Amino acid sequence: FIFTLIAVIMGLIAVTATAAVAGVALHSSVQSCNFVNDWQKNSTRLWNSQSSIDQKLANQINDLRQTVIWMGDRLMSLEHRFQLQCDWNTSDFCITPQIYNESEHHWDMVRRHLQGREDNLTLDISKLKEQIFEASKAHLNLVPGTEAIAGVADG
Amino acid sequence: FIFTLIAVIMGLIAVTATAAVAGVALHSSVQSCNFVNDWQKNSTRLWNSQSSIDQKLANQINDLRQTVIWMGDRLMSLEHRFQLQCDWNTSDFCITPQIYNESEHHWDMVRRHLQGREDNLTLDISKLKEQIFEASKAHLNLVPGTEAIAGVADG
Amino acid sequence: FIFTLIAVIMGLIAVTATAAVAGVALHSSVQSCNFVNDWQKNSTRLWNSQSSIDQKLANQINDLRQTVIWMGDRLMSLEHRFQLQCDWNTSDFCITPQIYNESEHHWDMVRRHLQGREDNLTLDISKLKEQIFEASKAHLNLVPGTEAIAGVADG
Amino acid sequence: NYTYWAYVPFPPLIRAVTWMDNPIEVYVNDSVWVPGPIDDRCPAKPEEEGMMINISIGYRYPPICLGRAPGCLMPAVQNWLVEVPTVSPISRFTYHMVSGMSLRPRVNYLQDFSYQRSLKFRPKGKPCPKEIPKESKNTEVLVWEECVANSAVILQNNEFGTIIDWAPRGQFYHNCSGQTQSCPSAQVSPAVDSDLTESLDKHKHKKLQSFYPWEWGEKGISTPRPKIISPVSGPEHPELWRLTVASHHIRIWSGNQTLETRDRKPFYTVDLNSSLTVPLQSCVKPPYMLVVGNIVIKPDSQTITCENCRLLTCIDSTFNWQHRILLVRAREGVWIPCSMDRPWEASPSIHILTEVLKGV
Amino acid sequence: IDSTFNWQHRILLVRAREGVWIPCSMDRPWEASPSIHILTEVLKGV
Ligand SMILES: *[C@@H]1O[C@H](CO)[C@@H](O[C@@H]2O[C@H](CO)[C@@H](O[C@@H]3O[C@H](CO[C@H]4O[C@H](CO)[C@@H](O)[C@H](O)[C@@H]4O)[C@@H](O)[C@H](O[C@H]4O[C@H](CO)[C@@H](O)[C@H](O)[C@@H]4O)[C@@H]3O)[C@H](O)[C@H]2NC(C)=O)[C@H](O)[C@H]1NC(C)=O
Ligand SMILES: *[C@@H]1O[C@H](CO[C@@H]2O[C@@H](C)[C@@H](O)[C@@H](O)[C@@H]2O)[C@@H](O[C@@H]2O[C@H](CO)[C@@H](O[C@@H]3O[C@H](CO)[C@@H](O)[C@H](O)[C@@H]3O)[C@H](O)[C@H]2NC(C)=O)[C@H](O)[C@H]1NC(C)=O
Ligand SMILES: *[C@@H]1O[C@H](CO[C@@H]2O[C@@H](C)[C@@H](O)[C@@H](O)[C@@H]2O)[C@@H](O[C@@H]2O[C@H](CO)[C@@H](O[C@@H]3O[C@H](CO)[C@@H](O)[C@H](O)[C@@H]3O)[C@H](O)[C@H]2NC(C)=O)[C@H](O)[C@H]1NC(C)=O
Ligand SMILES: *[C@@H]1O[C@H](CO[C@@H]2O[C@@H](C)[C@@H](O)[C@@H](O)[C@@H]2O)[C@@H](O[C@@H]2O[C@H](CO)[C@@H](O[C@@H]3O[C@H](CO)[C@@H](O)[C@H](O)[C@@H]3O)[C@H](O)[C@H]2NC(C)=O)[C@H](O)[C@H]1NC(C)=O
Ligand SMILES: *[C@@H]1O[C@H](CO)[C@@H](O[C@@H]2O[C@H](CO)[C@@H](O[C@@H]3O[C@H](CO)[C@@H](O)[C@H](O)[C@@H]3O)[C@H](O)[C@H]2NC(C)=O)[C@H](O)[C@H]1NC(C)=O
Ligand SMILES: *[C@@H]1O[C@H](CO)[C@@H](O[C@@H]2O[C@H](CO)[C@@H](O[C@@H]3O[C@H](CO)[C@@H](O)[C@H](O)[C@@H]3O)[C@H](O)[C@H]2NC(C)=O)[C@H](O)[C@H]1NC(C)=O
Ligand SMILES: *[C@@H]1O[C@H](CO)[C@@H](O[C@@H]2O[C@H](CO)[C@@H](O[C@@H]3O[C@H](CO)[C@@H](O)[C@H](O)[C@@H]3O)[C@H](O)[C@H]2NC(C)=O)[C@H](O)[C@H]1NC(C)=O
Ligand SMILES: *[C@@H]1O[C@H](CO)[C@@H](O[C@@H]2O[C@H](CO)[C@@H](O[C@@H]3O[C@H](CO)[C@@H](O)[C@H](O)[C@@H]3O)[C@H](O)[C@H]2NC(C)=O)[C@H](O)[C@H]1NC(C)=O
Ligand SMILES: *[C@@H]1O[C@H](CO)[C@@H](O[C@@H]2O[C@H](CO)[C@@H](O[C@@H]3O[C@H](CO)[C@@H](O)[C@H](O)[C@@H]3O)[C@H](O)[C@H]2NC(C)=O)[C@H](O)[C@H]1NC(C)=O
Ligand SMILES: *[C@@H]1O[C@H](CO)[C@@H](O[C@@H]2O[C@H](CO)[C@@H](O[C@@H]3O[C@H](CO)[C@@H](O)[C@H](O)[C@@H]3O)[C@H](O)[C@H]2NC(C)=O)[C@H](O)[C@H]1NC(C)=O
Ligand SMILES: *[C@@H]1O[C@H](CO)[C@@H](O[C@@H]2O[C@H](CO)[C@@H](O)[C@H](O)[C@H]2NC(C)=O)[C@H](O)[C@H]1NC(C)=O
Ligand SMILES: *[C@@H]1O[C@H](CO)[C@@H](O[C@@H]2O[C@H](CO)[C@@H](O)[C@H](O)[C@H]2NC(C)=O)[C@H](O)[C@H]1NC(C)=O
Ligand SMILES: *[C@@H]1O[C@H](CO)[C@@H](O[C@@H]2O[C@H](CO)[C@@H](O)[C@H](O)[C@H]2NC(C)=O)[C@H](O)[C@H]1NC(C)=O
Ligand SMILES: *[C@@H]1O[C@H](CO)[C@@H](O[C@@H]2O[C@H](CO)[C@@H](O)[C@H](O)[C@H]2NC(C)=O)[C@H](O)[C@H]1NC(C)=O
Ligand SMILES: *[C@@H]1O[C@H](CO)[C@@H](O)[C@H](O)[C@H]1NC(C)=O
Ligand SMILES: *[C@@H]1O[C@H](CO)[C@@H](O)[C@H](O)[C@H]1NC(C)=O
Ligand SMILES: *[C@@H]1O[C@H](CO)[C@@H](O)[C@H](O)[C@H]1NC(C)=O
Ligand SMILES: *[C@@H]1O[C@H](CO)[C@@H](O)[C@H](O)[C@H]1NC(C)=O
Repeated sequence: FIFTLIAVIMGLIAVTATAAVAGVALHSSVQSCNFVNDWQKNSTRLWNSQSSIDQKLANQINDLRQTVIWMGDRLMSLEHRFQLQCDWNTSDFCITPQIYNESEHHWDMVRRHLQGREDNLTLDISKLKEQIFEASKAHLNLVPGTEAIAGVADG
Repeated sequence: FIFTLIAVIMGLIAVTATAAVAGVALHSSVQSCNFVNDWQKNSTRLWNSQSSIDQKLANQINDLRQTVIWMGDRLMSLEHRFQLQCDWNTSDFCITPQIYNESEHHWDMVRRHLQGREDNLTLDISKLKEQIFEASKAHLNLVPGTEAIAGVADG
Repeated sequence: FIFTLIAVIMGLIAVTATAAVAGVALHSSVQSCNFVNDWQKNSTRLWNSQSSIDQKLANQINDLRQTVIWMGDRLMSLEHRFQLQCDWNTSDFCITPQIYNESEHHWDMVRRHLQGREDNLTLDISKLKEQIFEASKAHLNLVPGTEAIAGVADG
Repeated sequence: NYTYWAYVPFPPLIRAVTWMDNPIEVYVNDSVWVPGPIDDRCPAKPEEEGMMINISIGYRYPPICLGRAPGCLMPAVQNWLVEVPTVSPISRFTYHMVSGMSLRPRVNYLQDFSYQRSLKFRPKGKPCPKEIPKESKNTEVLVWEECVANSAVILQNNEFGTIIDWAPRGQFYHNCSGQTQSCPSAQVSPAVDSDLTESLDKHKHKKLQSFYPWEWGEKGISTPRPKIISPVSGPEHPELWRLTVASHHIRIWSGNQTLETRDRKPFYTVDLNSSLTVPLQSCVKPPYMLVVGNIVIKPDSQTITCENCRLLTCIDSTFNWQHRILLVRAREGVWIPCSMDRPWEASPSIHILTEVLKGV
Repeated sequence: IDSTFNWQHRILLVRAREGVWIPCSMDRPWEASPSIHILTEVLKGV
């Protein structure tokens, strides 16, 4: 939960500041998944390249409450990620088979969620996660579509 | 480890009470996998739809022992789930390729395990997990069977 | 993080001592992945067969710092494994598509890493993990090679 | 095109640390004068410090900000005094004082600029001593110990929330109970902000002279532990003072109180002199960072905005208090729609069969 | 619990249970992937 990263291409500061310019367009409208991929690419690399917990700093911690709460969030996030159904061509992040409606989730709610708000005008994550769970079953998505089977079976 | 779930279809009480009727049949004999799927469907949906840890309740915790023990159980379970081999058609829970014997595991032991017992007449989970581990290797199960290969190769 | 394993084929002492003879050859040169598989086989089986946390021993723990540090390392290891690209035929451990160079990583660095060192002559895991992350994308490895596609379309 | 919901576990976003968070770790590089945790190393990426960024984020609970702006806690000098009784007729005490940048209490403008006090939410803990210890030991070593004051000081009381602190604050005063009407009731601070900035090599002298003996109160070598009590109740944050104390040098004083006679009446003089300052460094570690600049907090919309702020990890004496400091952390996973040029697929199995047919 | 509680009843403290193992019956043998299932669909559409 605490790491000293000397030999990495980019630190946390450079990752945050360099991506902020592309984050302006991400807050305004829907981008392509290639745009999203390039925006989170360096952040994902940094959080997959830490070696071990810095023992010199970790053994000095007195109050463990903030660390345990942080670890509970990461454990909960990993449990949910293990259950998600993702497109094969992207591995840095998960693209679910749930179609964006824009009549149920207007962009203002998405923009509020991207800013870290939790008011009643923000996108409701718990409600969204329930819809995605009951639409990403392996018996509805793993088998390719009817047109796809007939598309390649020509020859 | 602590969540406030207001915007969910069902709470923990409704999930537990509604499933108890089907749990009577589950304790008596082997059921089909569709019966098992319908029994755990709402519980799995609930535990995949929490958004974030309630900070108002989390920052008040004084003794962290019970929370850390609970998180250690969750981490151990997630580590074991990552190693399991599961049938492609069911994603809510994992169906292993290990065949139930009933000459080694009588149903009384299974019923005692479902009730939450740990006496010497209960199913031995550590012994069972070793058996499943050394029979679910990717080099023994990933490649379809000889009959399946010959079955589709007719045309 | 604390388990009492009576009903297992091998304990931690037997796993460590029995594998030490094959660990001598592992420290001297590159071995085949089958040799590596047989070396770690019993250790992986033991760490996938624990049933539950021993509550009699867990409720007595006073200082939680060491336990939380151990769980943080386990959680970070699981997060990194979730994004690793592995060969299909080996499931006990992960073989990445990153080719060993031996002009960038001399065997002396690998041997020092296997002994548990962290000096400046040791293999740099953070640097290595960044190379593996940037070369194991799904859009570079999931689709089989050009010769493999042409090597099967003969019939 | 086909737009789908995507989950990004590690976005390059940040969120503000709030008063409802539990305390975080701030590392100082000098363990002689300041308690732990200690880290003497420089930041891992010294060439990344001060990278510019524009920030426009929201919050649910009031963010933790330091500086001179609405919603941020003002810094000011605090003094800690060690009193050693002296068995002599001329000199009654010897003093060892430490001055550093700390959190500023709100001022009672109704009275002679006393501190605004509160008695709500008194915490469990050892009370502050009302009497000077009679057994001095290791005067060269300063011992920091948590202490609960008789009353809390108010650091903020406005539309951004109410922040109170139960750690003691020390000043020089006169008892004035049982005395004639000439006993002054004003509190005196021995060191001011300019004592930490204007000169560092120059010797500093402070002289306090009056007809009444000088008392130090409230006693206790204890650091601020602020907490929000309105509109939400959060935990104490004993690490915020570590950030402000590194923004300036800390000054170390020595001196005494002596008794003489003036106009045939007793006269008490407190002399304090300093020729020593210590520079400090305070840092946070990933996933935590500091945002430094013209930070604006708007509570009506619950928005934090800044143009041309810099991202930092460490605070030292080069810091300029015309800027504010906002504590931030790397954000958790987010959900966002993104569009594709083809429909969602689970596997490339059908894709693979396409090149087999075309290969033939 | 509030003051409407009746002490002719008892209170037992419970928690949601951890994972369990259960025998399960299927109508066809265990499969790892639908790859054979996909190839059958292709040949039946030709
Ligand atoms: C915790 O971290 C803090 C913050 O980094 C450290 O504080 C630094 O402490 C050092 C050493 O005490 C300070 O350096 C001192 O500065 C003075 C001169 O430097 C100025 O002038 C030169 C000349 O151009 C400039 O290059 C420089 O930038 C400064 O403007 C002197 O007091 C000292 O000089 C000593 O060394 C030189 C040799 O280089 C001799 O000629 C002198 O006689 C004398 O011996 C010294 O260089 C530094 O300024 C502090 N940094 C700040 C305030 O930001 C703490 O030391 C550290 N604490 C630990 C590790 O315990
Ligand atoms: C995209 O979303 C729209 C609108 O979604 C609506 O607003 C959201 C914020 C949520 O509250 C949603 O629950 C809510 O529906 C969907 O269109 C909606 O479809 C429903 C279901 O068909 C319509 O309800 C109808 O209502 C009456 C009975 O109450 C009858 O006419 C019907 O039987 C039906 O139930 C609802 O009116 C309709 N809303 C609008 C504005 O048209 C839409 O289905 C969805 N797109 C998808 C799923 O592709
Ligand atoms: C289903 O399980 C039965 C019974 O399992 C037995 O009871 C369990 C509670 C465990 O303790 C098991 O270890 C135990 O075997 C299996 O049948 C058993 O097969 C073994 C191995 O073939 C038989 O052991 C034999 O014993 C002697 C030497 O000791 C020789 O005849 C043989 O060389 C052989 O080792 C055992 O007798 C047999 N038990 C019964 C009651 O038939 C069964 O294999 C299993 N079904 C499977 C795997 O499909
Ligand atoms: C296996 O590794 C070798 C050597 O790797 C070298 O040593 C390691 C410890 C690391 O520090 C590496 O970064 C370092 O390169 C690789 O061979 C090296 O390839 C690079 C890139 O082609 C060569 O750099 C060249 O340098 C100059 C400009 O500086 C120009 O000639 C070229 O433009 C090029 O950049 C480097 O000289 C070369 N080193 C040696 C000893 O040959 C090698 O590529 C790698 N094998 C792979 C990837 O298959
Ligand atoms: C993520 O990190 C990568 C590096 O790992 C960043 O890409 C790098 O961006 C810089 C700045 O644009 C590129 O430099 C460019 O080079 C030439 C001249 O040398 C010219 O095109 C430009 O003037 C610029 O200097 C650099 O090549 C590039 N490196 C790559 C692609 O490997 C990227 O910006 C980071 N992205 C985010 C969102 O943080
Ligand atoms: C899986 O994802 C990969 C990586 O994004 C996709 O490959 C990308 O394919 C697009 C479409 O052809 C390429 O864009 C085009 O490339 C050239 C550049 O000269 C040019 O024709 C166009 O200007 C356009 O940019 C893109 O370069 C390519 N990316 C990489 C890294 O190879 C791939 O198509 C995806 N597979 C699917 C959807 O099945
Ligand atoms: C899991 O939760 C689901 C809902 O998410 C529950 O299914 C629901 O069950 C009720 C009760 O059987 C169904 O109501 C029925 O509707 C009509 C009304 O005319 C009629 O068939 C019955 O009289 C009954 O009222 C409801 O439709 C159904 N919802 C669905 C299928 O979406 C389910 O019972 C829960 N299961 C467990 C094990 O907890
Ligand atoms: C993968 O799992 C799915 C979901 O359980 C399986 O689909 C299910 O297939 C069965 C067998 O055909 C269906 O049951 C039958 O359906 C109709 C209902 O009118 C009728 O012929 C019978 O009374 C019987 O109930 C079931 O409805 C269907 N479920 C869904 C949700 O579509 C699928 O077969 C599995 N794929 C495999 C095993 O390869
Ligand atoms: C990992 O654990 C396995 C057991 O789960 C160990 O394999 C066992 O090794 C012993 C000693 O080589 C084998 O005994 C041998 O059996 C035959 C006669 O039956 C003969 O070759 C020798 O005289 C000897 O008695 C035993 O069969 C074998 N068990 C198996 C294969 O199930 C293995 O050594 C352990 N490896 C490590 C690296 O810890
Ligand atoms: C996936 O991994 C499995 C398990 O390691 C591989 O099966 C192994 O295949 C090799 C090569 O044929 C077998 O070695 C040969 O076996 C017999 C022993 O009498 C003999 O022909 C040779 O002397 C040689 O040793 C090995 O026995 C076999 N292992 C098992 C457990 O069945 C399989 O080839 C791998 N699949 C790939 C790489 O596609
Ligand atoms: C933050 O926003 C400011 C103000 O919009 C940006 O400053 C502008 O930068 C552009 C070039 O990037 C100049 O052409 C403008 O003159 C600047 N000032 C304006 C528009 O008032 C700044 O670039 C942004 N980004 C940072 C600091 O990273
Ligand atoms: C000031 O000195 C007095 C003694 O003259 C200290 O003791 C207080 O005396 C008054 C007057 O008799 C009593 O009402 C108080 O109850 C006494 N206090 C205690 C704790 O015994 C008094 O504490 C001194 N005040 C300060 C602020 O130091
Ligand atoms: C109390 O402190 C004052 C101030 O430090 C002392 O006066 C100093 O005495 C030393 C030693 O002779 C001189 O070098 C300084 O110049 C004096 N300073 C001033 C401002 O006059 C004083 O002696 C101390 N009294 C004691 C210890 O009884
Ligand atoms: C305050 O002044 C006193 C003297 O009045 C200083 O104490 C002397 O310091 C010098 C230089 O280090 C020593 O050589 C002397 O032995 C000290 N004592 C006396 C009696 O002269 C004291 O260091 C000053 N305080 C501070 C904090 O700088
Ligand atoms: C959100 O809550 C506020 C509470 O004042 C209310 O005024 C507002 O209408 C709500 N907005 C919704 C439900 O969209
Ligand atoms: C379980 O242990 C009890 C201990 O009293 C013993 O009587 C009983 O026979 C045991 N049952 C087994 C080993 O199946
Ligand atoms: C490792 O560090 C030591 C420090 O004494 C140095 O002598 C040695 O050359 C270094 N080795 C490297 C960088 O390979
Ligand atoms: C899809 O294309 C339409 C038509 O050009 C465009 O309006 C819409 O924004 C696109 N959807 C995205 C980018 O999510």
